[PDB]
Amino acid sequence: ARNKPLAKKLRLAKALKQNRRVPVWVIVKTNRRVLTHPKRRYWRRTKLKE
Amino acid sequence: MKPSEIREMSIEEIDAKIRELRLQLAKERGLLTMGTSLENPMVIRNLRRDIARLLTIKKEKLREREKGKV
Amino acid sequence: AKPSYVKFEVPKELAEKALQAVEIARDTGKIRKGTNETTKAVERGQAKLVIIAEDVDPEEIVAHLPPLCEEKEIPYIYVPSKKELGAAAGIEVAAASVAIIEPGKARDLVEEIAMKVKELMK
Amino acid sequence: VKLKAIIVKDRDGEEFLRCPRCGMVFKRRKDYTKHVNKAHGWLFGRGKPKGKRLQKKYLKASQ
Amino acid sequence: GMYKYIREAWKSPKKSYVGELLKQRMIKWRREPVVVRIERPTRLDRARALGYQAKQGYVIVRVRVRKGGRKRPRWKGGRKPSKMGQVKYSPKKSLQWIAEEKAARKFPNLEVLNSYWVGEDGMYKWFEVIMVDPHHPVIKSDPKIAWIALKHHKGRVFRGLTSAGKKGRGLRNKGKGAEKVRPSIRANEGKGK
Amino acid sequence: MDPYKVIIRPVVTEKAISLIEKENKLTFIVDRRATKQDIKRAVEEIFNVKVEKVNTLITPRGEKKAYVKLKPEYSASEVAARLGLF
RNA sequence: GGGGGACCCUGAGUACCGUCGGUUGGAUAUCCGGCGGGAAGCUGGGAGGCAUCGGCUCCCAACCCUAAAUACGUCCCGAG
RNA sequence: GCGAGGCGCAGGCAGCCGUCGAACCGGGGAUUCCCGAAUGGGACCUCCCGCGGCUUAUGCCGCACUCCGGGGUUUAUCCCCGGAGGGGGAACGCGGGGAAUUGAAACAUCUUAGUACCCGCAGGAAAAGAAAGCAAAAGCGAUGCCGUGAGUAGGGGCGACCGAAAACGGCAGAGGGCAAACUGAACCCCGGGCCGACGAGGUUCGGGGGAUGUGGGGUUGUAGGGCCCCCGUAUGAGACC
Ligand SMILES: [Zn+2]
Repeated sequence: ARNKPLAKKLRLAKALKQNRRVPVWVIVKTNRRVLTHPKRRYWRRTKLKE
Repeated sequence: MKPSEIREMSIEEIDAKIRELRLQLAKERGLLTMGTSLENPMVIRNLRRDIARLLTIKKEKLREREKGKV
Repeated sequence: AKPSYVKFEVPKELAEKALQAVEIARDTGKIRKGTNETTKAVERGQAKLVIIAEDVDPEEIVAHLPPLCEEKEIPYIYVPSKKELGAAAGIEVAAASVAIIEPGKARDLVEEIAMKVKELMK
Repeated sequence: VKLKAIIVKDRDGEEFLRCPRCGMVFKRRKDYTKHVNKAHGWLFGRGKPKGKRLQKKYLKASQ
Repeated sequence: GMYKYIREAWKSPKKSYVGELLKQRMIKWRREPVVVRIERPTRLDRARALGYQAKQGYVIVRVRVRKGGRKRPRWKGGRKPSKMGQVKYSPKKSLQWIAEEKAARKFPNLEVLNSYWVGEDGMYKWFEVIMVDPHHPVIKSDPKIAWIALKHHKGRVFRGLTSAGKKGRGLRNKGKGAEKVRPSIRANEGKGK
Repeated sequence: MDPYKVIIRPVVTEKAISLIEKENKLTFIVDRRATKQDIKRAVEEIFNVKVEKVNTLITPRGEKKAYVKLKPEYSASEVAARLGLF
């Protein structure tokens, strides 16, 4: 964990950037149709694939 | 910019224009995260596509020159 | 060391004389170059002298020539190099065997070679 | 019967001429013409078919 | 010509000089690798009859295989008494076919044309295989062999399209007894052999 | 890497501005494939200044950030003003 | 392009036999493989469901290629 | 090509693009990071580390293994030139290896079954294909597929079960090339030149093959072909590029 390879670090970075909420303007544009995406994650409950 | 006006100039001018547009794109990308009152939010897209046009037309000119020389 | 189809030891001078006879016959008389043509000439009884190379691999190419020539009463002689045999025959590749049909200007040389072969081992 | 060559492609993509009557493939147009003549000239009266069975078949087909 | 003489000599090797020649040849060969390329064919008449020519694109490869049949590996699960056989088994492909496939494995860019038996002692059997390079312009220019350059003629030895493969598939018989042979073994439920 | 393709954008955070004012250091988000020599050459050629030191790191978001310390003969405040950072 | 010949050529560890294993409706009469033998070769050779002899009938292996009618649907059109 | 809007699923903010014809659509190009057959050499992390040429430098090219056709030398399989194979594909195809549950109301020959599965090899199809055949009053005349022959001949603790072909009626139809006899370099490939049109075709030079046979010829059964002899023919006809 202290010592990390660059490729694994980049994959973790991609997952971290993925984990965020749907934009409010996206919700407004879709008219309350798109409220969430299947990539939401909680670091202590749902773990990463790697 | 337009393909006709891009084709009107030579390779050196195209290269100088490409460098200037890359620097300007970097400056706009900095200002985008700095400020909030962005008058034109399409500057980045327009600059990127002008750079693409310049590179494409410069490569076309190089290919035409090689074909003529051969 | 010599292949099984070689029946006697040929001196170097005799081999050189055979090659010279082949060259003179090519120049002025008539020869057949190639194992197939040599075999056909021997079977038809038109060959005056048969020349066989000692470096033929496999031996099956020219293993019938000594018994066939002995049966048909035709003299034969061995030479070291098939490449030089072909060069004497005039082609640009090696020749496993050559036959002399018309000696031309090498009649006496062919007769001497035949006599020497008959005396040595026939 | 028409004996015009059929173009077929090679493993490397090179062109071959295929005889529509027997399927033989050639790379030389002279070779193709010579084969077509020497092999199927009997269809135009220049020769006879080879084989007793083929001769009987052709005779029965003609009459 | 000399082809008939070569054929006569190789009719029965023990009844000619070929016996001693082969006795020395097998001594030489037993120290050579299993698959090895040779400059010229040993049996020129057989090579010419099968299709060998003296031009660029033809190579000759000698392959040595072990005599006998095959021994099946021990079965790990339960088996019925009719399925326990291990020793008295023989391959459904001939040793000539197996040698051809070994030569094909050794040479990836070539194609098998034919092969012929060239000798055998009490342990080994030797075959000489003709390989053709289908990408050579000399091969492409010859209508006798140019057909091998087509795409659908790839891996013919592996698919059973050589003479040994046809013999193994049973394509040498016609009429009575060859019902389950054509058009293919698989097409006849794989029960024609 | 060829210069003018190295620098992606400047960094305009509070830490960035304090570094500009105090330690004569600019800070750029640059291409990940660029090395310290590439960053130094790019900055020198683009801004006509002399670079004293270059430090690099890779952010948790996958981007590469470079702190470029200029020589005392050159002021980073002028470059920031030219670039609009102020 | 047709007649005659008295000369030459027409594929070998192959066809085939015995035995063993597999396979098959193939049954003393399927096909494949191993082992031990193994020819004729144009004045020639093979087949005709036990083996041999005679007649008669059909054919020429042990080298190679060949489109169309067929099989499928990762795809498309159309339909129910 | 269409002809006034356009900026994906996706109804928002601000902007921008379009009459110099966009968006969209048919065709042709450019860019195309890293890993991956992955291929210069390595991977406990799709990231790292090199050697030769050119290049001022930026930067570009070459360098895996197993072979084929060639050249050179140091003869080390060492260097160079040209060319191949590798991996992927839903189902179908070709060639090999090959069970048991189950049925027989148990079970061993058998069945399940040449099945499931494994291994290898191709294509848009593959394989087969032109009689050392099928048939016997008569005869047919390559292969493949459909109907039927037929649950028949036949196999089988003759138990349970297994199981065709010929002929006949149809779809489609097409036949050719080697080895040898004979001749004997009259030959093929790569590169250059010249005529022709730039193509077909003709000719020439260098290199690599080739007398252990390239090319010409020949492919069949009461035989065919080679060679020899004899008569005739081409003045013509036809095919292909
Ligand atoms: Zn044809």
